[PDB]
Amino acid sequence: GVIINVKCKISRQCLKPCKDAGMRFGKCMNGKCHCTPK
Repeated sequence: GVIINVKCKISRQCLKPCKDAGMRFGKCMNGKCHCTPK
């Protein structure tokens, strides 16, 4: 999946730009934003 090395203080901060790009999921994991494609 498309994992971004952005500090996920919260999953919503990752998912917002991810689902807008084409990531149906966006979960904060180990410090990275795990954005699974739409």
